Amino acid sequence: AIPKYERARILGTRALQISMNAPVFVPLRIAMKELAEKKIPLVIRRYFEDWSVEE
Amino acid sequence: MFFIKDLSLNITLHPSFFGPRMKQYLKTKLLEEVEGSCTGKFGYILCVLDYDNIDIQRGRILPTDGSAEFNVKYRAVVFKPFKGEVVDGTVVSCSQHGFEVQVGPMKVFVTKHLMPQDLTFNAGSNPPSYQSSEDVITIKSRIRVKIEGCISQVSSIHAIGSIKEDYLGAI
Amino acid sequence: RRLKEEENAATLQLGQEFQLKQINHQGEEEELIALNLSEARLVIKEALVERRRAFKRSETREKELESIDVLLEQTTGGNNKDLKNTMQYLTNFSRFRDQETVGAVIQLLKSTGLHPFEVAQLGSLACDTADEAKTLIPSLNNKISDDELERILKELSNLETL
Amino acid sequence: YSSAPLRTVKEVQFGLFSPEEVRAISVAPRLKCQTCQEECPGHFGHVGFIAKIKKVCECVCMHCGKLLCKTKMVCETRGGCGNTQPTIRKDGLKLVGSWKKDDEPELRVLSTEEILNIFKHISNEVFSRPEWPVPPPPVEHNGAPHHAIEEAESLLQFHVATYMPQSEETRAELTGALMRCLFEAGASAELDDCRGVSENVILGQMAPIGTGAFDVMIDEESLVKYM
Amino acid sequence: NKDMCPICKTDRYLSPDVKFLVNPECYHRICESCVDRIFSLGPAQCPYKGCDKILRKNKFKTQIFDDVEVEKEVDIRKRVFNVFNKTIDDFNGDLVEYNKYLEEVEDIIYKLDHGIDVAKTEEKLRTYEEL
Ligand SMILES: [Zn+2]
Ligand SMILES: [Zn+2]
Ligand SMILES: [Zn+2]
Ligand SMILES: [Zn+2]
Repeated sequence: AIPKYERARILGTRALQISMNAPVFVPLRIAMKELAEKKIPLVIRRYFEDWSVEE
Repeated sequence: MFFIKDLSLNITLHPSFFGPRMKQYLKTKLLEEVEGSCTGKFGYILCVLDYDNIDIQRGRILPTDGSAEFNVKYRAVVFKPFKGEVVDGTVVSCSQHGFEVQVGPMKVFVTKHLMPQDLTFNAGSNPPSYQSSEDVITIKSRIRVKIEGCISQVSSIHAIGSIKEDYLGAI
Repeated sequence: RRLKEEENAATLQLGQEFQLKQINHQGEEEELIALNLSEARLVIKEALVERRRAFKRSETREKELESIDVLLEQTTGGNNKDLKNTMQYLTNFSRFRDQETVGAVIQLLKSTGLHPFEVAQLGSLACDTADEAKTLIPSLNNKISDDELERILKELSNLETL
Repeated sequence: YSSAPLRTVKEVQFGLFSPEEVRAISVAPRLKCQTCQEECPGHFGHVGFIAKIKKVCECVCMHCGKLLCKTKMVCETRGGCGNTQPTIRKDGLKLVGSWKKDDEPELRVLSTEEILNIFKHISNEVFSRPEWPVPPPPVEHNGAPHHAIEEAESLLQFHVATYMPQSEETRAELTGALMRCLFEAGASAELDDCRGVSENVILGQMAPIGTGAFDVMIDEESLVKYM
Repeated sequence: NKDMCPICKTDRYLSPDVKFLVNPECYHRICESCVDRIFSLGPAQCPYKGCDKILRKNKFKTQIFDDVEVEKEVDIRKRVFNVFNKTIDDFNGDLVEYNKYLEEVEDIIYKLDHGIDVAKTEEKLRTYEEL
């Protein structure tokens, strides 16, 4: 863990979560809206470096 | 035998719990899934110590499932039976083949061939019991047993007990 | 590069996951923690009361058994049958009730230097003579003299409650 | 449903069966399945290395199994027996050794038993050894002159040789032995890291390309602040 | 009974690793393999014709003196000497009393070995130990 395509997977990953009755903090349209407002609570672990979707 | 063991577990959370309080659900899942479970590698995981200090590492979202996998490290008291160990328990069931002795969360089965020749099965007494000139073994009778063998499955443990050796049997 | 000793309590061959030397979550080497029935009973109940306290924030055998049963139901979830049997078994088979009695027992037996498994048996099984202990616990053979074991057993019965 | 943990294949360690393992793996209707009463994967029961075998025989002495290489025609008795190694040639499905005199050279056939004994005497140690399973349904005692036994062995060897988007994820989206293709991999106990696209495609797991070149974790630091 | 187990007839030539042990109860030679097979599970009758004494597994021990009779005398003497412990000083220099005391102890050991008065001798031995 180093001290401190992605869009497609994040949108699909959160779209599946929303379809499974996950809480919405703002299914593909909802995920896109969350990404626009930076409300997707996931971190991309680039292979490693962890990068928050918000930042 | 009772032990304190440092264990790890892979809990999975449905996306419905991806809220600001998902850590609380992980503690509930850890208690509701581990406590009372019989892991043959570690024995009967009985209780979880330091319930406010469980380590919850960053979760990983599965590709297609959509759930998040969490690696959880916790401290729990685990009961692991070993062959050649001496235990005490209360008989719960009696039958022609043998009787079962309850030791903690485990049951120990004593077959006819593992009992002294003096003891003889008798169904005349209600409930059925094993009678011998010196004493009678039946349900609720305290018995000291020696585990002669254990078959630890993935999620199940069974043992066979013996009372033929000296200083064993009824207390 | 990995491919294919049966466990035996008498030979102190407890397997792979219960070796004498253990590694905790902090990476520090530690001695295997084996608990006698009295010690195990205290550990389980002490954790339960602490867990109950956290939830709220956010004696004769019969009364203690009932008190344990009510506490167990309140502070445990589903599939708790195994723990219910354990607490009932522990309360009806322990030898030391109070923490002070357990503490003295640990201090007494820690000077023997035996394996953690053997000391747990000594505090869990009641014996009258060193011969009974030796046959019930084969691992004690050729490790402790009969005179040393005889005094330990007599002292252990001295601190036994009631 | 299975209680065992669900994992992903991270490595494929090719090797070779030992005779002990084949007997140990074998379960024998035993191949509803009578063995598991099931979902059943298939239970096992109980020619491509001829060039490799010939090379090994030439590279080592055929009496003591000590390393000599092919051109060498003497044990160089260092520990050794001093026998002159033969010239091995492949005829059909058999190996023939020829010794040159000190006047046609002496010729004989190296029996498979002799080759096996020498190989066992040769000094991967775990997964593939020079000395080294009926597929499941889904996939000399008396008389017997040498001529009869040889014919039967040849027939058996010949027979053996002859025998040998439906999800929201996809909706939104829209060098290893296995990668090259295997006998050589097993002989050398080749370890396949399954880091290539071909290996993951074969094993049906997400490849580390495009959307799979990273891992999507879940962060609790942001979750608490989102309410 | 020369170099093999009377029960399983295992010769030393075929199994050189074989060893023998004797239980102080009836001083009957038996190989360790038979001991593990029979007495490991629990106490059982000695496997000799005409012998029915119950002997435990733990009590088995190696034989030191080749003569079996001498082994019995020493072990009995060991038991007696544990109960009977005295020195010349204990009698305050009375050599005659010390010599008489030693003679009585030897008589007790001899009686135990031959079992002439085992019942009375054992009772007397128990009384002194308690006292
Ligand atoms: Zn099957
Ligand atoms: Zn050679
Ligand atoms: Zn024998
Ligand atoms: Zn005998």
